[PDB]
Amino acid sequence: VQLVQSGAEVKKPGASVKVSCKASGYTFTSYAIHWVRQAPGQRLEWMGWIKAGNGNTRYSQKFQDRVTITRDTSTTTAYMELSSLRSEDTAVYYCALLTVLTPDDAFDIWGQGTMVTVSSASTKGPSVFPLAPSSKSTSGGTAALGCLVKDYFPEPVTVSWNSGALTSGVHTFPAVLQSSGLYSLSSVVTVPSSSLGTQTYICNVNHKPSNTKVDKKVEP
Amino acid sequence: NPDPNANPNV
Amino acid sequence: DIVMTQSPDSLAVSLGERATINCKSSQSVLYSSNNKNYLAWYQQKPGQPPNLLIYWASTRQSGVPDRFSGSGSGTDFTLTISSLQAEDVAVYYCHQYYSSPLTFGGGTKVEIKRTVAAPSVFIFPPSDEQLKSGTASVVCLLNNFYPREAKVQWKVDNALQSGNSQESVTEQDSKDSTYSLSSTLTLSKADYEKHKVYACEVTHQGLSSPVTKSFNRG
Repeated sequence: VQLVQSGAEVKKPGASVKVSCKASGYTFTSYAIHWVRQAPGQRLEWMGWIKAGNGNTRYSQKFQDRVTITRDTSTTTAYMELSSLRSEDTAVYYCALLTVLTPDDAFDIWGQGTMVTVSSASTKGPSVFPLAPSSKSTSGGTAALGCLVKDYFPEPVTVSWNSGALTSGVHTFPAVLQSSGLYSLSSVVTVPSSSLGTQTYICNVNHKPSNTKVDKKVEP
Repeated sequence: NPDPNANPNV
Repeated sequence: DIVMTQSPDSLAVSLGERATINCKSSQSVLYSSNNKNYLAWYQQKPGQPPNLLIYWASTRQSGVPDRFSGSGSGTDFTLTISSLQAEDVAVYYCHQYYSSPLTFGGGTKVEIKRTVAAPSVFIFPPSDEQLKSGTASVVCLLNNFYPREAKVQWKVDNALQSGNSQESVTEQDSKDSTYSLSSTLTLSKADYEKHKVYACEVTHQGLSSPVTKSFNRG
């Protein structure tokens, strides 16, 4: 019972964006998929729904002119196209099965979200540098190590460790904005210091807007 | 009173 | 437009204490013929999508722990966490599905009130790979501290710096309720070569004086 959205994108003012929502794990044609957006600091904001079966749509009055929701029943996928993009349109765009409350079933499922940035600035993939453990990165039997993801645009980058197997001790910091206009963030994990010689520690860095998938081993 | 078309999944 | 208003905007309580969030809808959410309130509550941890907690004003969704309960009818609604656990840190939204357009409240941020914890300070010299590109980032790390207020100062050759660092603070930890902060000093390669001592000085309530971490570029 899952919804999987396409990756984050950057567009030029006046251009269009086309987000997608792939569904699986349930009867696709039985329910309606909504589109909600979360701007930075603003409350969640409903845009419209589409009936997955027959394709009928209703749109919020704020987005009547510029939104179009569609669906392809064969691939189990819904789409949301927003045209004439403006600065206010920088937000995370979710698709969700909002409160499916039927006599037979009751569930609620959201896609992970698609960050859309409206800017004339160019996409740029990050450089991935190691933050190596050392004598100045240890305290009381643990060692701190991480990755520095510098100089990318737009947000976001995702950082995992050892492909998701290492999660304890992990802190991924919010991105900082540099005067250049490019973003930068750090991801750090604290691990046992005794076993730095036998264990392997890899940052997995994903920046979909620039098709960047990087695996950086971090060694002393 | 409630609008059945507000959310068709209810 | 049913305007959903929540009170308060921020709530802070100790671990285990009762927490209550109030939602007021601008018109009635009750359909008297079926006696149902068209109102739901969502939880949103940072970096995740919202999570449905309560629907029909008071019906809890399977999977949601028992300590979450909803009540109220008409235009006044309450979400109660009878015993706040660390992972309950999040923003909580009420939501009405009574009228089009669907609307959400402005969210209520719930925070934990925690004992003081001094930070663990670490510093990282720039990797050699980054210096090939002519730039040098010096990263200072303050791990797992409380309260969130912390001051970081950079020193190069014992000289206080200004204008060349940036900071970032995590969300509150779901497990121990602490924060973490990373400060990054960025310099050109040449400027970094010009100096020997790079130091990070941290001031926090759990420390009786500032702490300094430093390395020599060699």
